[PDB]
Amino acid sequence: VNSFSGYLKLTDNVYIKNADIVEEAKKVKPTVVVNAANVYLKHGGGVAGALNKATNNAMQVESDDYIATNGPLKVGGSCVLSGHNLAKHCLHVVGPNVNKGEDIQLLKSAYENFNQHEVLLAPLLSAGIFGADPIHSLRVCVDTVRTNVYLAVFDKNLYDKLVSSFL
Ligand SMILES: O[C@@]1(CNc2ncnc3[nH]ccc23)CCCSC1
Ligand SMILES: [Cl-]
Repeated sequence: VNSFSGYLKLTDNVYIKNADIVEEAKKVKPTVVVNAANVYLKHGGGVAGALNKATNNAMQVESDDYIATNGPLKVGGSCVLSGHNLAKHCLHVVGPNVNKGEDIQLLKSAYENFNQHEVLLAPLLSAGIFGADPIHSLRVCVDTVRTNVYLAVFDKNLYDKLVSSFL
């Protein structure tokens, strides 16, 4: 039993809710919140921009030190950093950005990072400003993640379509 509330159950381990991931994380304080990161951990917009703003830019400061030490992530890769005031940990995961021409096949590799964590609060990878089809992202999530994932979908209209079209 966990403290996630109000989700629809899609499978044994995948759940979904119309919610602002920032407001969700502040309420639940999950062990792991997933950020929709880029390889430079530059959290300018989208989910990343919103999560960073909620940390008062502390996420960005920590991320800049991480990059200065380690260099960029790989597309499909991840790193674990602090969750600041939102969660214990933030798993920064880089899905392919279609608007940069990145290979959508890497979306499965991106979701594989979730399997290293027993429970996660997460957005749909490569959705929104990363330009992939969110129905596809949900399919890849369900077919790749085996740990317990609670998906927050900000847009109510998109949330309704994801449920009604789910196979
Ligand atoms: O959910 C999205 C990604 N974007 C966000 N998700 C959750 N919380 C958020 N807060 C700010 C942005 C944001 C992908 C599925 C279709 S709708 C957009
Ligand atoms: Cl977005």
